[PDB]
Amino acid sequence: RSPGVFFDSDKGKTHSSGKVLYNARIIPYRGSWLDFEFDPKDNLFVRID
Amino acid sequence: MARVTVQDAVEKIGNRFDLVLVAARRARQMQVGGKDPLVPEENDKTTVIALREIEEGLINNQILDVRERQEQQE
Amino acid sequence: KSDDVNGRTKMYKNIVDGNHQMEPGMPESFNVLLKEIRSLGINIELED
Amino acid sequence: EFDAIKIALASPDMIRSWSFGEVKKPETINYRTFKPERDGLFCARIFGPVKDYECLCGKYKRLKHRGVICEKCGVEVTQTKVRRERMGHIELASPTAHIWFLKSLPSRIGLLLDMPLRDIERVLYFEGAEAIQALLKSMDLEQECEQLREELKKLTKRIKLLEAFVQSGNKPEWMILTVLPVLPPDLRPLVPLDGGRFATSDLNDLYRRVINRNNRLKRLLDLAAPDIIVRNEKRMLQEAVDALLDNGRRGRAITGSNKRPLKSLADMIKGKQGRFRQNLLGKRVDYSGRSVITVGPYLRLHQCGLPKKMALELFKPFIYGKLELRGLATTIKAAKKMVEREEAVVWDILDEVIREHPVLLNRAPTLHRLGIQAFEPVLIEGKAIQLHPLVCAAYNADFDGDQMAVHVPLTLEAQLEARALMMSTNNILSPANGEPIIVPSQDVVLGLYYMTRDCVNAKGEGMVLTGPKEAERLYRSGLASLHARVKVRITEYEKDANGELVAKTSLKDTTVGRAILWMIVPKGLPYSIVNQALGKKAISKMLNTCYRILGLKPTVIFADQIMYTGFAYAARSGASVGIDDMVIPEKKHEIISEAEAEVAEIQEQFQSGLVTAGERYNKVIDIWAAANDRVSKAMMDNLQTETVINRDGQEEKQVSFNSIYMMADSGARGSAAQIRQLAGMRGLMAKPDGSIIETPITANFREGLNVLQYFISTHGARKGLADTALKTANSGYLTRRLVDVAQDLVVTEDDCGTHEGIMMTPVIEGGDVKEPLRDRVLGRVTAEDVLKPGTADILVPRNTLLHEQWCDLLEENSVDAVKVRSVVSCDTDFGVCAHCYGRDLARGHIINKGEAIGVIAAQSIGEPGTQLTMRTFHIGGAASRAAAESSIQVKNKGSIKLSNVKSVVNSSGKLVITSRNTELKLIDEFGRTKESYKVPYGAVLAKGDGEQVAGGETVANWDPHTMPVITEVSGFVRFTDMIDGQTITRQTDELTGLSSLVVLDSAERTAGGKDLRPALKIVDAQGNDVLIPGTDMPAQYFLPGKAIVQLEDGVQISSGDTLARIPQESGGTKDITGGLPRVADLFEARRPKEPAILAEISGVERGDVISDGPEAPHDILRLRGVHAVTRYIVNEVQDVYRLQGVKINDKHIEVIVRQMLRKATIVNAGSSDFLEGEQVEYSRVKIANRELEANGKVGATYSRDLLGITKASLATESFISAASFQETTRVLTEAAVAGKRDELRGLKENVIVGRLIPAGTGYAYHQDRMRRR
RNA sequence: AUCGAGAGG
DNA sequence: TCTCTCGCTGAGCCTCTCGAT
DNA sequence: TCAGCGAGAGA
Ligand SMILES: O=c1ccn([C@@H]2O[C@H](COP(=O)(O)OP(=O)(O)OP(=O)(O)O)[C@@H](O)[C@H]2O)c(=O)[nH]1
Ligand SMILES: [Mg+2]
Ligand SMILES: [Zn+2]
Ligand SMILES: [Zn+2]
Repeated sequence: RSPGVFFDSDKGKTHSSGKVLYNARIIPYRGSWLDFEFDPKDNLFVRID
Repeated sequence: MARVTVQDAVEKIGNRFDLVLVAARRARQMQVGGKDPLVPEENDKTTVIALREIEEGLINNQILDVRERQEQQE
Repeated sequence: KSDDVNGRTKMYKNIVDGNHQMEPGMPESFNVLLKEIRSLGINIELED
Repeated sequence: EFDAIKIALASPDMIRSWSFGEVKKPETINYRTFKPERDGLFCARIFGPVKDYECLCGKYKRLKHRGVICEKCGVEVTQTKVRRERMGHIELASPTAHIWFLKSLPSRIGLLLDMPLRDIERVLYFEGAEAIQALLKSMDLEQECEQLREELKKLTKRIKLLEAFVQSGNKPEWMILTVLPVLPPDLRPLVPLDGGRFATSDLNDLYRRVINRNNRLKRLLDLAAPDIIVRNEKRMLQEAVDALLDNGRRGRAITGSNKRPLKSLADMIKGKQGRFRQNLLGKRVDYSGRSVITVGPYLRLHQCGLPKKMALELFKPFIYGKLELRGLATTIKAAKKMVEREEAVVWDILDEVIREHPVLLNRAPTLHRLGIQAFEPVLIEGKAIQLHPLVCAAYNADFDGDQMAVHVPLTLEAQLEARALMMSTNNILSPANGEPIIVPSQDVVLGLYYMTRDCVNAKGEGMVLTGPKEAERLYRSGLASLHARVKVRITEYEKDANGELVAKTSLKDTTVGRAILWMIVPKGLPYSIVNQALGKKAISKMLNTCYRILGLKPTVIFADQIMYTGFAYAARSGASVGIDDMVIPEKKHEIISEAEAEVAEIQEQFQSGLVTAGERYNKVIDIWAAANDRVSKAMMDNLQTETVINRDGQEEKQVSFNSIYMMADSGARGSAAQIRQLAGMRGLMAKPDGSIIETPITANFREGLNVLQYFISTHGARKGLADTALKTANSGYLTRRLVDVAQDLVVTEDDCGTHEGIMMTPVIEGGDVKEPLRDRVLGRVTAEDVLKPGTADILVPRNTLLHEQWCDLLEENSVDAVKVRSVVSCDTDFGVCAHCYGRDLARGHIINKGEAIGVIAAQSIGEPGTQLTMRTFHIGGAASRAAAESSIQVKNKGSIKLSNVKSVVNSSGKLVITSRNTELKLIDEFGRTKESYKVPYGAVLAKGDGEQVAGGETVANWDPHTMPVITEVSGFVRFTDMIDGQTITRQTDELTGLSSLVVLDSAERTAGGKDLRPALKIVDAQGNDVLIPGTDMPAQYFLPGKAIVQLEDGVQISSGDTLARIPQESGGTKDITGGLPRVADLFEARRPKEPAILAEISGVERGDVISDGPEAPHDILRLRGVHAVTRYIVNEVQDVYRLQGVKINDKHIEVIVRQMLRKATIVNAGSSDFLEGEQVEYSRVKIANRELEANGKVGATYSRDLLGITKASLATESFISAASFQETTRVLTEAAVAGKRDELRGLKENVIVGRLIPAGTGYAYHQDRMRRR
């Protein structure tokens, strides 16, 4: 997969509610990962590595 | 006949799993002991002579136990 | 046929001598399993 | 010399007693010299001498000096093998906690002490173990137990664990390690290498690190280091002890040279590569070989051909012994040399040796019992094993380079075992069902029906013959054709006379080929078995009839003769496949054009906003499936009928002799799908997940595909290969779980004496009886009241086994249903009795004593899944989607019948179904139930109940794409709980004729709108609530997600008028890989997550339904007994398995079901020692109750439990089986804590330790041992 | 004996 | 009393070749 | 990685 920003979804299988949980990932050629994802509570969450 | 199928051999005993009769005592006493086969050998290896004997009807658990008792006395 | 040290030799000698009789024992794999479990700190043994 | 295995915790004194050597200080391994360094991990004083009968110091090296200690080093002289036994210990300066007890389970230390796991975790890692040891020593078990009883869930768990400590005798302080044992040296070998350096195992370095840290703690504390520094490396020592045993549980697993985690002690037990599943449940055996397989069709059913080069190696000891016997050799070495030199005497001796020893042949996947069989060997010249053609279908063995493995039995009993139970002549019928396994296929059938098929105006037609011999002479001479219609005087024997054969001779109109075929059938069978074109089914039925009527030896002879004749006449047939053989019709393009017009109209409809996307998808897929079925039918008709020949100058039609049509009609190889794809449309392909509706591939394999069609087709190929290679694992896992859960039960008794049983009734699916009553109770003993439909007169007595003649007697009087006793409702202990199980399907009579039913049942259930998964790519990935039926038409005339129906009458007067589980049963005039149908919600019935219906009439009509909602009462509609943007969405189409409201899904709904539940409530014209007939509450319908409503508020609606339509999920490509997870869920008893409500207490009756929905097995059990849940599970599993077409008998599923439910919860203690609600084994409860009733006391009262196969197998009396199954750490630590005992009762318990299993021929020995005690 | 990579059934 | 994050368990069988530690 | 299950979290 090429370095850059990619927007994905869990297709509703993450939780029994079924709501789609969209997220974004910044993949570098060299470095550390970085993710923005949601929760069924509708809040941002940043994950590093 | 007897080399191919043992259905007639097990009909006399009535239990397929009761092959301990054929092997553990008859074939062993033929192979190791001095016991002589009853039916003619026909160049057959042992364990097929015994199966033929049970198929015709000379060997069964009661008969072997009785014979063992006979050699128990002296 | 495998994993027993004495059974292999005894059965080989018996087959050579024409006697088709086996005297099975306990496989070495059970012994090594027991030894390593005993090493782990859990007492396991055979009672009679 | 032993009878049980005792497992418990190890006290430090016991560990100190185990060690033969003093201590382990020095951390060293070797390389001071080639002799091992003193006191090292490989030492001499501690773990014994390294050289046999020779000491390391070298003072004495003679066995006459054995039993003496050494002087220079002090190492006693003993056989080097003792290095595999001795042990040693390491003394830790600070006590270290065992990770197994603190982690990997509900913490044992965390249940001894009330505070949670995090507190203990932070205490141990100094964020000390001595404090935990002091606390564990501080408590007194009896006082705290009495307290906990005084307050009285978690408390019950704590009190049961405390009582476990009290009874078992394990002091809690032994949980914290003070002395650490070491493995024997040869258990962790220092394997020599070609180069100078020596390879080192993972365990040695872990032990070395632990010794390093411990010795660092030893010297540092001696030097009175400051308290700040002394505490730091105690954590490091704890981490090192963690790494040594069960590494990786505490995080950041230690890595060696490369980036691979090290292998710890607990990794030598669990997992695929552990001692349980790599060296105890499966071994590598001597006296064996492996090679490729060829056909060799010159053999008999009990023979296999093997190379001389294999035999000369397999049978070496026998050759040595007989060479010594003949006097040719004087020692073993001379005979050995004679064997390498390969003289002629060696070949003669080998020919004499292998005369009657059978050999066992097995393929690589041993799916079921027939995967290994014993054959009589014949020496051949070559390098490949020759295997009988008829046996292959059992092995699933082809000749595309497939291989096989051969073993040789050694002892006398092994030879008899192979001859009587393993030989291929005995395995005529499969253990899974009554049908035989050795069925002629491929070329044999190809020859056979060609012999039996007739032609019009052949050469020699209209001739009278003496018998079959004249027919053979005429055919071989060339005076008559093989297909000529002639009259033959044939004689037939029948056994209708009592125990005798009587003959009858008659002139019969047959064909020549049938006359020749008549010459090989055995005496005592009717002619009509060969007076017809013999397909695969006819030949299989003929073999089954021969087995039923005559016996076994005639069946073997008949099978061999059939194979020979089929091969010979298939060869003489000269039938070939050609490009001109495949024919294409002219209706194909017409029906493709009309289907394209229909799908274009559907696309136009979707372009307008009247319909959604999923409904259009379903409609298109249904249209194309219908078109594919139509083209297949038209092409097959054209291939079948179109053959015209003239007789005496006048035209006539006949069944075609086309090669392709013969190949298809035969059933030898091929189906209708392959032929239709060769001469129609290739169809619709299916992706690995679902179906695709891209385009119709309107091109044959005769006329080539273009690029786009081939690119589309590649999807199905990828799907099939991926499905095979990635679902074989799921199938194998299911099979292993079934085997490990149902390994224990064996036949133990003849007749328990019970009376109850389950009621077998015929099953039909919409007009075609899949299983008639005959095979439902074929081989099952009757339970009660099997009397004929004549009052007070009994057709058959009680407790008798139903043979074929008995089944014919039942069919003649047309018995409806019969109650038969089954395995689940048996009163025997630790097993099943012979009568309740019934007839064993492999042998043909009642089951004997000592046959392992459970393994047979598990293999029978497990084989079809993996086999049909592997056979997925054969079809080519085409979608196995059948068009859903919109309506129902009765096949035969009869009275109508509605069962469990709640319905309303709309304006049209048609009965509108308003119940979820409405069923339609078709009943003849006499009263027998003929056909059964399932009526979905919303169907309308044209003819009212109670009116006779003629054949071909329409009963119901409904739309399967959408599931409507129907109005119970008439009134005005009022919208309720509808807010745009919160619970519903509103849009107005530009020009489509409709403006509709779509209900928002619960997933998409905002947080505020969850509290409000959308619903439609019917109201009166004045605004009041409508009154349902005989109901306290008004009418309101709860619209779920994805609902569509075209209605507006304040609109009067007629009774039985649809309001909202819910589109249905597609769920296409119904396949074995699509259905197996349902079987796994069923056998695991997973929760439906939307359970249906059942009335717990009658007052409504017990077991009734309150709100419709999926029924959980637990509720069905606890409300209706074991019989209802057995019926439910068996029916559901058979429903899943029936679509694929595989046949599995019900008794295997019944055995599995009985195996799941073994535990019980006691509601009243009674006079027994069991307390309150506890999960205990049912048999122990039964003996306890029987004993209490014997002693004049009060018994206990209990309720069943239902457990999944994984949970049931993991929770058994024996702990060795549970450990060897999976989750080794949990089971082992729980057994150590509880101090359990193993009696070695099951199969793996004896297999692991190497004894005679308590089944088959070992049952007698086990019974003798039991009787001695 | 491992690890990695292929290959066959 | 109960609906939700977080952790640990499992994931078919047999065979052949090479290199590199 | 997907798919389930049990103990622990608040709400
Ligand atoms: O991953 C696999 C692949 C193959 N096999 C074993 O090989 C068989 C499939 O591989 P084959 O090629 O030998 O059988 P086939 O007759 O169905 O294929 P064609 O000749 O039509 O091309 C399977 O039935 C199985 O016994 C496996 O057990 N696992
Ligand atoms: Mg093959
Ligand atoms: Zn010495
Ligand atoms: Zn019974």
